This record gives sequence, C-alpha cells and structure tokens, in this order.
Amino acid sequence: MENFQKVEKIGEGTYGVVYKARNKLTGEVVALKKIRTEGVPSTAIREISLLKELNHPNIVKLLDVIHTENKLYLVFEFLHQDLKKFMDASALTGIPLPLIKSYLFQLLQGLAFCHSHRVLHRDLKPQNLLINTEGAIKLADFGLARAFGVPVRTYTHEVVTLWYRAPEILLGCKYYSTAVDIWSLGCIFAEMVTRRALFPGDSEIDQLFRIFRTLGTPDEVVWPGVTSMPDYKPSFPKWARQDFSKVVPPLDEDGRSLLSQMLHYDPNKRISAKAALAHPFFQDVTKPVPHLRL
Ligand SMILES: Nc1nc(Nc2ccc(S(N)(=O)=O)cc2)sc1C(=O)c1cccc(F)c1
Repeated sequence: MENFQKVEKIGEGTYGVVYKARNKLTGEVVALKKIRTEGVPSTAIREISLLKELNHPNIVKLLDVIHTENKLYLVFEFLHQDLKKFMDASALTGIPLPLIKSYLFQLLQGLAFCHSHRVLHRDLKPQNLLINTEGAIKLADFGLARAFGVPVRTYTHEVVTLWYRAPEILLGCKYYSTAVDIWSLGCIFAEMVTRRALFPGDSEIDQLFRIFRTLGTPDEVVWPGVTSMPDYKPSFPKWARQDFSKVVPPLDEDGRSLLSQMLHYDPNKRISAKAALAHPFFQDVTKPVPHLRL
C-alpha cells in the first residue's frame, strides 16, 4: 500500500503475495497479504469480517482489511518464522517431543476454537503455521472457500501443495467439514515427528494413492459411502493397510493412537479438535520455548 513500507517479500499466500511491512506512521511491523478484474465478492469480505472478530492466542490476528485500488490487502500481526522453516532448521536433531506436543496441543486449541465458530481453515500446512520466541504457534492464512474460493493457483503460476489434503477432498466431496483440518494437522504432526512429509504427493491421484498405500485403500467397511463419492473409481488399486508402527517411528503409543484417530478415513469417525485435546497423549503437555534463529 501507500501507508506501508515493504521490508521484504515473505512468500506466496493462497491468493497473492505476502510482505513483511512497517506501518509508516505507527511504526508497527506487520505481515501484509496483497490479493489480486471483476470486483471482489461481498459474500467474501463478510466471511473475512468474520475472520477479523476471530480472536484466540493460537490464531494469527487479522488487523485490517483494505479493498481500495482493485486489490485486497489483509494486514496481519507479524510472527518471525513459520513451521516449515523451523522444521527444516530442526531436521538434523529433530524437534523435541515436548515442543512437538506443545505445538500440536496449541494448534488443536486454535482449531477447536475456529470450528466451534463454524470456521474451517481448509489449507493447513507448515508454511501457514507461525511460531514466535514465546513458544506459541498460530494458525495463519485461513483459506475459507466460503470467504472466496479454492482455485488451481495462488494467483500467478504456483505449485499448490497437496500433501496435507484430506482424502474426502481428493475424492471430490463438495462440502468440506471441520474434519479436513484435523487430517491436515495429523499429517503435520507426523511430519514433525519423523522429519519427513507423510504423504508427499505430486499430483492429486498420486496424493490419493500414497494415502491408500499407507492407510489401505478405503472401502465401505471403514468408510461407508466412499465408493459413491464423485471421484471414486472401482478401478482404484487395492492396497492393504500398513502396520502403523512403521508409519511414525519412534512416536510412543499415545502419540500413535492419537495420530491414528486424526487420520481416520471416515470424516465422521475422525476425531474432533475438542476430543483430541482430551487424548491421553497430552496428559504431560508443557510449553517449552523453541530455539529460534531469526
Ligand atoms: N502473520 C504472518 N507472519 C508471517 N511471518 C513470517 C515470517 C518469517 C517466515 S520464514 N519463511 O520462516 O522466514 C514466514 C512467515 S507470514 C504471516 C501470515 O499471516 C501469512 C502466512 C502465510 C500466507 C499468508 F498469506 C500470510
């Protein structure tokens, strides 16, 4: 914008670019997302306004929304690092389990909160989970297709990551449920533990089949109605479910039990964020502080 001094480009959001910026008058440092001509939906901005009144310690605060000049700017409180960079920086030693547990616990609180407010994230991934020196982690870049849409590109030729997409989405479900966020978080949880993406698909079908090769090709037994889904094909190969202890070694049984519930094929059997918070895995949860190199 004009009242902002771009310090540097932080990346590519889901609808545009993200800059670290400084409010030329207040001096506050923020994250500024620039969106996109048609004219911007009203149904969108209102689903956005909802996002403004969404205040929780594990949700990145959306400070302002400016529509002017055939471009949409979203001003967010700024955090210094995303989980993707942190995981990469921790690849050699791995993130300590107490920190992994604390982050998962906080993200479930964040989700429990948005979900109870009928708000879905829709596109959780390490790049949109932000952390601070304080040991907090927050949900960022909500993709609400109800606040806009779920396109095939961010805005200008970018390879969308499908690694965290719930199977029901890949199978053509038109109406996502809060369960899609639990699935994505489950994938992230596994990745923090093993230091390797759980399902690194390179295409929608490869994504689907990597899920199938690991969790078993779903059928009507484990997922009633799956064979009636839009993109389900009787021709899908039939892979057996892999031993789960091979999936996330060396995560303890409480952790594996919880991940297992976050990765249930049936959206209705998949654990809710509220229930996951009560899982025995969190009995000894604490809030360690990360070693952040900024
Ligand atoms: N609030 C906020 N802060 C950020 N800082 C930051 C600082 C450093 C790093 S990094 N690669 O670790 O050096 C990453 C993010 S991004 C962001 C967003 O709200 C956001 C995130 C994703 C997409 C989007 F559209 C907006």
